[PDB]
Amino acid sequence: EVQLVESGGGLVQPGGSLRLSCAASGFTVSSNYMSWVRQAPGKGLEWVSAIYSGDSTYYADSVKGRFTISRHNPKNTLYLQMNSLRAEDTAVYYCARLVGALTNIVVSGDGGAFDIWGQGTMVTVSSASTKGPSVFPLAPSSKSTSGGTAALGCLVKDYFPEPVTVSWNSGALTSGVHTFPAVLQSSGLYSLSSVVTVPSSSLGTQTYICNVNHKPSNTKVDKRVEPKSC
Amino acid sequence: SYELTQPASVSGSPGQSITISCTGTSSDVGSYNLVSWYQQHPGKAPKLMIYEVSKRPSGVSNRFSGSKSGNTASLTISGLQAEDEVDYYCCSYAGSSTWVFGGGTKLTVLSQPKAAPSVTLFPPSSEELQANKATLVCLISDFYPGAVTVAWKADSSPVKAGVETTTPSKQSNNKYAASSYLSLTPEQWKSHRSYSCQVTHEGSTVEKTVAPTEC
Amino acid sequence: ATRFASVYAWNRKRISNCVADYSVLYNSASFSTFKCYGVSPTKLNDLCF
Repeated sequence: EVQLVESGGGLVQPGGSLRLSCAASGFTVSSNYMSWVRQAPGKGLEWVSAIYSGDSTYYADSVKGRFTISRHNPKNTLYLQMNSLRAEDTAVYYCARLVGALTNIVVSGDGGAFDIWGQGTMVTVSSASTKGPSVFPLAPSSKSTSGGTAALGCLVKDYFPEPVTVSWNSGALTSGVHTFPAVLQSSGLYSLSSVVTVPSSSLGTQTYICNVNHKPSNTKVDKRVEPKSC
Repeated sequence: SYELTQPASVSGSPGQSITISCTGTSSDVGSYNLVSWYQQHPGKAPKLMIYEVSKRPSGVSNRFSGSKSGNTASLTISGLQAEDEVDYYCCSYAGSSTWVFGGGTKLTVLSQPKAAPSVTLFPPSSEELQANKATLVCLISDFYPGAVTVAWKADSSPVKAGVETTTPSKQSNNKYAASSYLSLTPEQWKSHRSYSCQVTHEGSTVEKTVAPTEC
Repeated sequence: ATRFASVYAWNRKRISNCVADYSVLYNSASFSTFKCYGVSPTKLNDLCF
């Protein structure tokens, strides 16, 4: 029940704004923790969002006049009206926790223990428009059938911008699923993969549905993965 | 924009002790204390293992520790296992309840069994040819140590135009991943005879040879 | 913490080998009745129980 859930994801264009949200469940945000860690894979990170309510002088000398945010305690949800979003802010944030000093966890000590996070949202600020992903069913081959374990999937290719989420059989296939991250093309396009190692006897008899979802473009494709039936 | 010095590449044998540091200045030597060390399997939110440097986390194996003096450091990671090949950071103060920390020490655990890279090569689908596109999907999984260079052989010809390979990403079984793509046209796909994807993993080579659709 | 026992089957807890305090009792919850028989609340940290 107690969980931080990110919501309010959509497409942002240069000159526009969007209202993000981190909703706590179980514990009310009136007397709880919220730390907005901004992560870019491979490099260092930064904690930026300075909103501890009461509205006094506490800010960081890097985002002056850019990140504006409000407080709503009783609703157990916080909204992030991140105005003037720059195109160089491609990162998935996480609202998290900390530890102070008051209660039984610390009677003598300092604190500072981020311990409960969210799952993040996928918001891309791109000058160009969003494009629907192209799903190409990668069919099993003769070697996969004769090898005992068949490899099949559906390549998501030439979609801009991110993201694309691939699920199998609407959650009815979990064993062997492995998702290969998107590639950065020279032209800026993306291509990811999702391969599940299935029994070779289930080819044709068991239907293989891959659900490809792209939220900013609002496209859902339920692609069928079929064997090579010439 | 604010970034402090850490030793990025650290490695140690299992059962040994390694030291992790993160740099500060003279405005941080008199009498403060705020240092909590991180732990990240790459690609997801961190994990807490060490905080309150010389005291007790609630539920944590007591094989890890920290030690504190002058300009002489330790996050003392001892009793190394196969699951310690993870990213690390610290925390620190910046004055008036402000904050800063270091640049991501990455630990690599040696003395692990080397596994051959499992390579699967997928030719483009029939409707992809109908879409006037061709993509050679090479997928390399379960390889360690992760030093792989994806090579393409279009009828024993090294082709580098249109080759895009991902960075090595950690997998579930203490190994890394790779997904390479060669983007060609259907005219160039059905002109050549065969297509082979090869990798050079610690000298070992695993090749997958596919052919265009017969019908 | 989460739940306590009844009065006829009174819940017993053993505490030793740690530091105790009374001023830390006014943070997690505000109490209603607090009577230390024979002992003043101000001196408790000054004796070693």
